[PDB]
Amino acid sequence: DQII
Amino acid sequence: PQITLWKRPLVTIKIGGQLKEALLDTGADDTVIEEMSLPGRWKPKMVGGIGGFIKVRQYDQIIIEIAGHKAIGTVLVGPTPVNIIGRNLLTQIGATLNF
Amino acid sequence: PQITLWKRPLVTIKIGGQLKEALLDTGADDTVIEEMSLPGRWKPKMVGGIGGFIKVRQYDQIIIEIAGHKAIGTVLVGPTPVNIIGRNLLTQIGATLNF
Ligand SMILES: [Cl-]
Ligand SMILES: [Cl-]
Ligand SMILES: [Cl-]
Ligand SMILES: [Cl-]
Ligand code: NA
Repeated sequence: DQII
Repeated sequence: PQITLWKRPLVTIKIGGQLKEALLDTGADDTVIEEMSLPGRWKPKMVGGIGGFIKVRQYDQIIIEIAGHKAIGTVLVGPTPVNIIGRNLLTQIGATLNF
Repeated sequence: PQITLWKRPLVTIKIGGQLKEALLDTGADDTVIEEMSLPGRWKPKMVGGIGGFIKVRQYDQIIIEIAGHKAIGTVLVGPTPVNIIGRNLLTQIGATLNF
């Protein structure tokens, strides 16, 4: 997962 | 509402009966909140951001209000710089990006 | 367009004569692109988010085309895991969040  | 992006898109959320500030973040798959107490069991997750990966606690089926809109879904708890509302809950409140 | 948030909001950009894919990111103050060359002067910067900080090169007054809309602004170049279009350029193409 990507949190940006 | 229509939220322009000249300032950070910060809104008030309510989780566990408490008000917090959070960022509406279309770049985030998931919702990540600062350390707090949530009910239930949690599962492990790692999530990646611009500086690398962090470990978080995944809590499912959490009741959360976002700018007055009710949602029930997954909340990750861990060391985030800012509370982030990601796409898993932005879709529940019917948010779109428009240009 | 109206972009729903069921999946990552990825668009094609043109920057420095190159086509790239990038994420429309309301949670980012700044625009951060993977390593590439850009013309003119630059200065070093640290930018942070989940996982910590990365060092980047800051180039000002760079023209980009974002899903066919031209904008000018600051672009940060460095080891970001994802190309991100942040608020500094989202405003210029008239992007809003709507719910
Ligand atoms: Cl606004
Ligand atoms: Cl805007
Ligand atoms: Cl170009
Ligand atoms: Cl220089
Ligand atoms: Na320049």
